[PDB]
Amino acid sequence: MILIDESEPTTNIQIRLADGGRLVQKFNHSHRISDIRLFIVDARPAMAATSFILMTTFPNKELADESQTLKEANLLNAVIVQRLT
Amino acid sequence: MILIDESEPTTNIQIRLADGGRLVQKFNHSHRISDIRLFIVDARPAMAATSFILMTTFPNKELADESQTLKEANLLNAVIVQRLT
Amino acid sequence: RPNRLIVDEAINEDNSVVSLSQPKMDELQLFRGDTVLLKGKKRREAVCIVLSDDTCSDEKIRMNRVVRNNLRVRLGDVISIQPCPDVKYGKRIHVLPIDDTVEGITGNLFEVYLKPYFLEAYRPIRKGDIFLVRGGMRAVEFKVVETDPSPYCIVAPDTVIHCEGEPIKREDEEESLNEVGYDDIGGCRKQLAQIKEMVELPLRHPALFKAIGVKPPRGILLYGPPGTGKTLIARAVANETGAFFFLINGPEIMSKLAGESESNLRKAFEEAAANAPAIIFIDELDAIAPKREKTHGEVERRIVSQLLTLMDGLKQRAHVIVMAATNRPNSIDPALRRFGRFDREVDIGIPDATGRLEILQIHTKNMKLADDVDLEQVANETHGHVGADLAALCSEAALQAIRKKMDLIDLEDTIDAEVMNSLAVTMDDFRWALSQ
Amino acid sequence: RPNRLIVDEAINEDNSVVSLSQPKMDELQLFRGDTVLLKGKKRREAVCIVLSDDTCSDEKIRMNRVVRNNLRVRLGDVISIQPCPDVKYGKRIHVLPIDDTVEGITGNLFEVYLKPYFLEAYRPIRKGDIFLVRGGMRAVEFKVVETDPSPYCIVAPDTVIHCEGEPIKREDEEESLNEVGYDDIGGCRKQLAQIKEMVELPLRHPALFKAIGVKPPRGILLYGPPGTGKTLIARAVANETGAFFFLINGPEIMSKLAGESESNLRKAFEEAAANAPAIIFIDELDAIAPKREKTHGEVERRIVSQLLTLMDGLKQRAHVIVMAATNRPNSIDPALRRFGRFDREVDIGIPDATGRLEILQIHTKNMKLADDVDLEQVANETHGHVGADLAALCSEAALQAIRKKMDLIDLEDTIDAEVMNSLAVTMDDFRWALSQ
Amino acid sequence: GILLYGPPGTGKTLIARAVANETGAFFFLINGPEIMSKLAGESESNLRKAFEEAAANAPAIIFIDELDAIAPKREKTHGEVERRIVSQLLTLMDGLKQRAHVIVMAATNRPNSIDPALRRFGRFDREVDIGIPDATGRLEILQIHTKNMKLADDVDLEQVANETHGHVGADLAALCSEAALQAIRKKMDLIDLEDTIDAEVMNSLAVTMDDFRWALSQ
Ligand SMILES: Nc1ncnc2c1ncn2[C@@H]1O[C@H](COP(=O)(O)OP(=O)(O)O)[C@@H](O)[C@H]1O
Ligand SMILES: Nc1ncnc2c1ncn2[C@@H]1O[C@H](COP(=O)(O)OP(=O)(O)O)[C@@H](O)[C@H]1O
Ligand SMILES: Nc1ncnc2c1ncn2[C@@H]1O[C@H](COP(=O)(O)OP(=O)(O)O)[C@@H](O)[C@H]1O
Repeated sequence: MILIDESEPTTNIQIRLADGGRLVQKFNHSHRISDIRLFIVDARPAMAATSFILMTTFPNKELADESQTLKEANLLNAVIVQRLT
Repeated sequence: MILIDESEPTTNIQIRLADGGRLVQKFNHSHRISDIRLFIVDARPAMAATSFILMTTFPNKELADESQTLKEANLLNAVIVQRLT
Repeated sequence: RPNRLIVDEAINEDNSVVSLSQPKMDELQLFRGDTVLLKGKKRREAVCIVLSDDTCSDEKIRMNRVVRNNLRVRLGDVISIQPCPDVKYGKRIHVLPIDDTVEGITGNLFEVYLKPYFLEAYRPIRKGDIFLVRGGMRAVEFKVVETDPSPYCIVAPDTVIHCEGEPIKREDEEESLNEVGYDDIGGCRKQLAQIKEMVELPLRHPALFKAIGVKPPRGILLYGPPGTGKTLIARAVANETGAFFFLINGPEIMSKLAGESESNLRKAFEEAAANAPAIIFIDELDAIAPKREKTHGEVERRIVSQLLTLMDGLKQRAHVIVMAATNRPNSIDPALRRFGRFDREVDIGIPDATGRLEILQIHTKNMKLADDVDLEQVANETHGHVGADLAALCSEAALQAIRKKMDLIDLEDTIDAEVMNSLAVTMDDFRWALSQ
Repeated sequence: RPNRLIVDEAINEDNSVVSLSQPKMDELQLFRGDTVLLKGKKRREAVCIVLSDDTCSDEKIRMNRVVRNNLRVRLGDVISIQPCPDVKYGKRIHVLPIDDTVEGITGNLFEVYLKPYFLEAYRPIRKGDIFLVRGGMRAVEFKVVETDPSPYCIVAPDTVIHCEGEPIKREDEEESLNEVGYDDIGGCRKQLAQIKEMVELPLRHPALFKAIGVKPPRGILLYGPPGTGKTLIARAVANETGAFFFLINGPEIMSKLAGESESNLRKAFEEAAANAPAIIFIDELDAIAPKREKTHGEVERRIVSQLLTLMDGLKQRAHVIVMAATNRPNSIDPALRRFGRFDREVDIGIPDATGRLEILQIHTKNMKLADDVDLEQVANETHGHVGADLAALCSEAALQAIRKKMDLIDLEDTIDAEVMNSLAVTMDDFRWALSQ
Repeated sequence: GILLYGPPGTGKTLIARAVANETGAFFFLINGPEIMSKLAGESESNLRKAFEEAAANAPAIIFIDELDAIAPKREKTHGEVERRIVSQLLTLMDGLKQRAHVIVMAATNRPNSIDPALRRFGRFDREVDIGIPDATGRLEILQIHTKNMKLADDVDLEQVANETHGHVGADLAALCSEAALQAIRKKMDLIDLEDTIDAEVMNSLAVTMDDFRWALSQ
């Protein structure tokens, strides 16, 4: 469902889901943050409807511009936290 | 005669030939310095036999380990000088 | 062998965060923002958030004292790190304040400390952790008594945070965070670094000086004007290295009867040597051993002699370092600056504008500052000022804040020893203080 | 435009190399080691090798004075750069020495200077270039009279280099490289930078102070111990900024009859003002205007008064800056530090160990050093030393080298005023000098 | 009586101790400050006990370290018990004839720092100047203080000799000590990590010229 070009630089992302300490982990690369969102919906269909945002911690930063690339948003090898809204 | 993966990072190399102010310029990428040699022989068939070495100037540095990559040998976007031997 | 790192000073002031080099995290396969499990001495563990630091050595980990305490380790010790992938959002945690940090605090602990501290921060905690929360011009310590997913979890927005009354006693090995550390010293980077070098081997590896016959420094003379933080440095170096600290106050010694002075000097060195590795700090050395001519007494000259003797009577001496503070080199007797004595000097100068800023942050850590408060500006208008001046400034600012609110409070009755958490010190308070 | 850059000081000591920022070369599409064509003032061009420099501003190009001279420009001016893809290995070049640089030199010129200078270096040259070759404790200038592929080429191993007879005369606009420049000053980075700021607008953009009513500095007081290079700095700043330079030597003035002193001060300021923009340098200010009490004469007091008057008599002054050197601030009359006068002070201190090294390289540029010569070592054993000491050291070292060879030379006859090029100064020469 | 003069750290104590050991004589140290630190009366009692014990165990050397602490220039004393101590010293020395064969050595910074009555005729009548060491001396001292260290091959003591002109023996010993401790610190991070041999591996450790440079610029 997520397509990874094996010849491009790649990275892992760890998602902390609100819904319990659900820890999902996934290879991405020059994907957008919006790709993390679709991966999340893909892995937890129930969230398709639910309203949530993605952020990093320490400090809290809301990933507001989902069109940015993991590289641009400095999210290589990062933990992304799902916050309900 | 030289193959460039256009999906990979790329660079241009200017080769100053000893055989007169021969200025050859060619694209490469993660090619070895030995690929510059191959390209030189390819472009000047007459030199298949002739004995020569490749170096940078200021300071003079002989590129002795031809197995190194343009990136490793810090030769991105460099002028390489052919010195007869 | 790759997961073992050397403990180093924090740059990130958040007690939850430890820092690794970019390369090291690569090597260990740790996510930026990951929860990590630290293993220390005495079978202690801590859970923390890991972040990268560009200036951190590849073999070092940066952590705040809070975490060093929890792991029962000190700067230069060795811990092990490992990812914590199983860590769950906690259902409920139970915390209690340490008694000695909450005397006089008549507030709502949850509403005033815990709620803001944990709110949306995603802090990991482990049972038996002591953490620190600042606020209301005080800093309270709490112990984690229970976590629902035991023994560690993340305090998520849905985690129920319980106190449930009755401050607890401080155990023996649990050092107060109110103790002086390098964290409480601003604007001495260079000198603090020298002193740390001098003292490292003698205080942290004392067994060495039984194995070899090289002489470490014995006496260090800290020089500079009053209020520059010489006492602070000595106290901090002791605490951080886990050495015993013995204070000798010049005036206190000189206040004694002829003979009880000399007896007090002796008892100081004896007690030090008994509890080594140890630091003896002699505050106001010039009170005891002034310029050879400035003494007029005969018992006065006996005291100085007694001090020289005591210095000479220190070999490795179970590993005792003597530190002493004075205004200027030439204020004291040139014989203490002899060889087997105060043969090392360090100048604690007036702080610069950067230093002034560090000091101002140190002395405001527990205050609520309004958004209009600059600090870098206060730094710039205080050129002559030394640490003690800046601390007084913050103190005067805060007391002015309190007076302004005191008429208002007396009228609609007198919450008094409480609303000090809602109170904020404003730039207007600092200006008031800056012109006094 | 992107091809326009601001001229800046060289880091790379090789006269053929100019430096750009990494980003700028990217932008301009220039190869590392490419031959580039520089365009200056007065329709002058230069050809150089371009290299990247990490510390170079994106809008600046770093070049040595040699190339600045060839382009008739000064630090801060604007040049244009462009690649030179057509440049050919030259068949033959013709060079001649400038007369004033070769007085006394009775050598081969080709074998001693040109051959080693060009050998396997691939230097680009342009007709009408003056270049500099160092050696034999001299530095000789040559003019390029003809290049076979005209007007520029690369001197390749097969390029025939002609220098057939008859040193040429120096044209008017051709400044000698024997003139003092910033490249002759070591270990003053910080202070030299301040002085350059102060002087930039008044000396390089004088028309400004006719367009506005803001006051530039008038008087700059350089202080520090003898031999620290204060005269050197003032001379250099003048040369580099193209300003007129007028020296007033304290002792020289005071050596004159009462009245011929005051007449000489006056003539100095008049001549400066006449030739502005100009720098007046007052060497040994304390000889002329000592502490108000230290004067005992009556003509002495008249001279200091005359100096104050002359300072005050400098309004917009066209654009005249007065620089003066003294040992200490307190050695001179405080009325000189009044506002309209010497209101700017700069401390030229003792150099550190890095500075000492720069000075040692500066004073060895024209010597042949053996491989065993470690300047960093000589740096480390010369802690007290100031520039003038280090220059004397190199001079003593070189003269010792020469004495060692002098017995050998007298015997198998006396080449004498030659063979000084084959001679090499050895670490043993420096040790000898270091203990004298 | 032999009076050894020279700046602190020149090895006056060392000389006296060595002469005792080498000649097989009994050695008794009297430290100026130690004596002056005592109660009025316990000073004079301590001087007496020193000469008695020397004479009892002769042939013997009594070394008086920091003589100027006990017997300073006649005017520099202000006390009355202070003047009694100096007198007590004159008495004891003049009371040593050929004695049981007891020689008295004392160290001080300068001739003029002490009471001229001590440079008397039956007392400190021989003076010997222990000056600042030269470059050759500096080298001997550096070898003495390195005898038990492993030096790397790149260590040039003659070099360290040459950059330490002002230095006295005590300075050079501190230099070697600082060099060695730096060697140890450099290796201490490495050792803590791959566990802490600690009070060992100090034999495989070598002090390098880089260690001395570090020390020479401190
Ligand atoms: N460098 C400093 N950093 C932080 N606080 C300082 C500093 N210098 C002084 N202070 C503050 O002022 C107080 C007085 O300093 P103290 O240790 O008594 O210094 P000193 O012994 O030089 O007088 C300190 O306890 C501290 O609160
Ligand atoms: N910073 C320096 N860099 C290079 N050479 C120096 C430096 N300082 C001094 N010298 C050398 O020593 C000489 C003495 O310096 P001088 O200009 O007379 O200084 P001052 O005017 O302070 O006495 C100079 O002419 C120069 O050759
Ligand atoms: N000439 C020397 N040779 C060797 N070590 C010396 C010498 N001079 C001084 N030292 C060192 O300095 C230390 C302190 O000197 P010390 O014996 O107290 O001399 P002084 O009594 O003149 O101060 C000595 O124990 C020794 O380690």
